[PDB]
Amino acid sequence: DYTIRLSHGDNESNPTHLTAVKFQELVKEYTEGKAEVQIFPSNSLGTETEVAQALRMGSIEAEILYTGNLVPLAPSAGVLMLPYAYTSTEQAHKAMDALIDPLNERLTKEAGVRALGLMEKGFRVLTTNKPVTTLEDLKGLKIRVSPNDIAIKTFRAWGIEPLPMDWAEVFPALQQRVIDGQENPYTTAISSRFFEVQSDITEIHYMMWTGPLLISERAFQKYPEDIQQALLRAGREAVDYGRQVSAELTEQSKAELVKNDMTLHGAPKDEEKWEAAAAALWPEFYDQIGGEEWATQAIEIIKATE
Repeated sequence: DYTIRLSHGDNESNPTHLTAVKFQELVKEYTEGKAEVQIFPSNSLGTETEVAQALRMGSIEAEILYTGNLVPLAPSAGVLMLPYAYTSTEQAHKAMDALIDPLNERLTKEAGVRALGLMEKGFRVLTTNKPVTTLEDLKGLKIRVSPNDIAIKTFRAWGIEPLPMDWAEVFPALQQRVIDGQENPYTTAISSRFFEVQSDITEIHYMMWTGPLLISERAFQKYPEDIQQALLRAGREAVDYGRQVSAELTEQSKAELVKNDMTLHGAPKDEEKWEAAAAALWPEFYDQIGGEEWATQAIEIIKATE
């Protein structure tokens, strides 16, 4: 009856894909069979941003993508990236799910997309070749960030100029000992084998990997309310499920990094200092994330849930 092409940029063992499959099987269920989802993983249909454009005009019906690749089309989505907005996944879940509706009011006007669910795949934790348990421990460290304003300004707010570098340079830079550490999820430190070149991990909470499960707003509207309400449900559940898949993969990654001789210090002893420094930056991001009216509303909602 109806066919949903769903794009994403990861391989099939990723919680992203697993999330996709759940959405697939769940869609088949609530529409009895009137709707089928086909998954196109691993960037088969293009880049995450290109594909986002495909959704605008209806070419491709769905995708899971990193919030950062959506922002260029839909700035309002950038409120999902405010530094230190959440300190835990559970808290984050609650705050985002409160954002979805009003956020969707802006996603549709800006990019002809609607979020069926907001995914997250863990915090960008700090790795180092020495323990960092307080702000002062950051001093003198060369930490690479990806070339974005939020990462760059946050680390600066914390007393060090981070090194904006390309992903591909990060490992070699570590191995050659020409930088001191970096920040990514626990999963990356495993996949990238960062334990061969790093000794410590501190669980800062300035950033998570977030990404909407988007439906095209055209494809969505074309559908009979029977189809719509089913996709709305399958999506929230596929994400709740994927969120849980990620958590598990994270506990597993952790237990393994430790088996590979890394020390996991949990949060910073003086975390409220990191949070404070990061949170004061917020008004400096309003313009790149949809404007002060939306940013502040977004902030109002997030904090209320907290």
